[PDB]
Amino acid sequence: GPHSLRYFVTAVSRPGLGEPRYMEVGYVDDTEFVRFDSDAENPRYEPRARWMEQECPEYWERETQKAKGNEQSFRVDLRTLLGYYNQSKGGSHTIQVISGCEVGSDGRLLRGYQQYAYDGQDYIALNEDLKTWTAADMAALITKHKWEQAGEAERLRAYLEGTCVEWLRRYLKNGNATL
Amino acid sequence: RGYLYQGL
Amino acid sequence: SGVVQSPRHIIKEKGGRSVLTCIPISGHSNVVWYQQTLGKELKFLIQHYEKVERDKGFLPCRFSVQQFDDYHSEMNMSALELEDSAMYFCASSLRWGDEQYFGPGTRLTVVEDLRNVTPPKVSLREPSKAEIANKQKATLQCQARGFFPDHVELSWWVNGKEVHSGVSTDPQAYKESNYSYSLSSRLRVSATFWHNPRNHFRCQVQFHGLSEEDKWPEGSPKPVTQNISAEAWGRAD
Repeated sequence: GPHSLRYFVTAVSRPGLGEPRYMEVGYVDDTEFVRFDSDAENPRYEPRARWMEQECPEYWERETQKAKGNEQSFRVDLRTLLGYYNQSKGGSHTIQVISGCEVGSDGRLLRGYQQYAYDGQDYIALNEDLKTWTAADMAALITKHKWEQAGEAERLRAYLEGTCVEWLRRYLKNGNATL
Repeated sequence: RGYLYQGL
Repeated sequence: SGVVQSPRHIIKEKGGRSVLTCIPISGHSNVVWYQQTLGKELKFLIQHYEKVERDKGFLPCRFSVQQFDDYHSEMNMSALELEDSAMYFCASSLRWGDEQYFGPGTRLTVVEDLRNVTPPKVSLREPSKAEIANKQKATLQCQARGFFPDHVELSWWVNGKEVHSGVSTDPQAYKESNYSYSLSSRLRVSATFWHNPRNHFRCQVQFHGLSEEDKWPEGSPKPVTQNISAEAWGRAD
């Protein structure tokens, strides 16, 4: 798998000090190219490589709208996990997600993955077949049942096969052509 | 592009 | 309750256009289209939350969908290709992440030529005497063949009442030629039942053919949607 595109999503919670620090970083192959940070003065999806600076100016608004959308949902997930596990209603916690699609030289998908982690301990993950989940504890079975009912598997696998590989083609062309 | 997560 | 999908069966000439409509559950704001090809896994097309697109997946640039102000959504299909012939499901969760309710599904078949559409011919075969005698359990053979495309639902009708017990309908239609398919189903019946001459066994094959709107040139009867059946009476000795 020569080329891979991953996204690291982090929602560190700190209570009493305001709202959770939420941030997304993406690494084309193994080099960061875009980054989002909640603890910036006017948060915005920003490029972190020169070839990404040459991207569309409406692309950034599309991704920023989505980034702020995930910040809202992950704010509820941090609250929901405390209900699932009966944890302290106050105390720091961290949800992290590693989404990516690693493709081979031929452009076909070699492996697609998405892995949820809570305080460093694995929570849930999408299987190699891109149709089933493997829950890690009692509460992730509750989440697995929700995504099974909602049909989240069909959506995620469609992103990993189609959307993620297609945009890896676009990112790879931008980077190598000028770098 | 990046995924649009819906809550868990 | 229940979600509504229409039309449930349409045949479109390659390079044509058609629309697929879907009525979500009353109050449901989230709607999503899934495409299922023949045998392969469910493909995610696109989803709409509250009249606005939320996430796009495999929906090609040719297909265009949009949610209306009464929350129902239509799928506009343009410049249809032969690879597009598949099943399109419409699921409507109340909100995003909530449990979704799927639909009956629309059967779209893109054909290379509309002239090649032809209704089946159903023929019913009585059981062999060697089988009823040596086995005491008879089987009725129903052969629907010579149709195109594969838009058939075969059902058995003993004594005028549809049955699902003892039927062994083929899983998929076996395409004999490029423009001619065939199906078969066998019905297990006890030899005493088949030997009662007062019993009526009829195999019925339903064909979803050309829509009325689709024009048809003369020289042959239009292959409109229709169910034709070969019947056979019970016989003794």
